[PDB]
Amino acid sequence: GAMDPREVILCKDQDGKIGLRLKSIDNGIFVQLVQANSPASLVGLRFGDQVLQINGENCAGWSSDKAHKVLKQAFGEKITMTIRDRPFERTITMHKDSTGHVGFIFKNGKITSIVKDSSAARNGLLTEHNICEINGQNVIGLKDSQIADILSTSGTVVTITIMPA
Amino acid sequence: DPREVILCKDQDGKIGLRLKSIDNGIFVQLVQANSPASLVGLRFGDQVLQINGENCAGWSSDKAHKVLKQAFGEKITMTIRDRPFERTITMHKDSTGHVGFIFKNGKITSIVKDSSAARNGLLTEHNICEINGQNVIGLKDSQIADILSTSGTVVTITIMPAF
Amino acid sequence: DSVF
Repeated sequence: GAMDPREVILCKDQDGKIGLRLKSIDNGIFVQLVQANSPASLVGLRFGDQVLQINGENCAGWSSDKAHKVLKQAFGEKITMTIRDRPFERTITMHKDSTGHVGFIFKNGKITSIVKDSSAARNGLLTEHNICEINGQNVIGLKDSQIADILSTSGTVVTITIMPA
Repeated sequence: DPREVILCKDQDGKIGLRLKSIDNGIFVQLVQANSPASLVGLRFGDQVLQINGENCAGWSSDKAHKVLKQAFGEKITMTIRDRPFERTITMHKDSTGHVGFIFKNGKITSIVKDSSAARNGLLTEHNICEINGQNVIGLKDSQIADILSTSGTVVTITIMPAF
Repeated sequence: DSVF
């Protein structure tokens, strides 16, 4: 079902890459960066997805450097991974007011304050949360001023996907 | 989508709820047994978006407590986002009895190599909220330990990040 | 605790 893992089979590209960076968090391994137009992007991987197994081996307790090593060294033609889609994701839909604002401040891609009596306040937007997607667009790796441009140019309905940092 | 609940204070003016400020929202932190709060199905980790139509955004735990105490009348309305940080994971004890983690103060602190906890992606620095349908929030570690030890092979645990 |  929805909460259960999915299986992907990847192949390293002509540069020997799958376009994936992983990190150890809380004794699991999580996707930290997915390259555009990569083997990893092409099986739907994204920031915050949890990697349970690579080539049948449990990722539990691996360090970030160990995960890097395993990917670098992995036989390129068939890399299997067992993926738990981003645990703890929340999608919040807000609406711009007469001023163009939904009602939050952010810094280094993480929400830091919620404006009183705003759409963000009404819809329970939370701080210390990474902004993952705005209106479907991946913003991981973008500068704050780039994130600001996406928000400023958005139509009235602003949909944000967030995850606790 | 959030849901509306209407709680009716008890005799003593209480609803059997403790709230906590986390990430500039308000969350249910302890729900008393057989209470006005348990009656309406509130659980540890539920997010409270509004109390009597007032936004909870940015409220301190103290402010929230005071609002509940000051609420006019006998009924309190809350707008609730059900447990937004819930992850439920089913593990299976191995042939000699463990699922493969250590915990303390109701929080998972390590995962054993080659265990069912490892296979199923259990995370550390997460609170243990339910085990096999049993609420364990507020229980002593020894009580949690006993539930785990006496469990059948299948051990399904609901966890949430320890904020 | 111990392992569970």
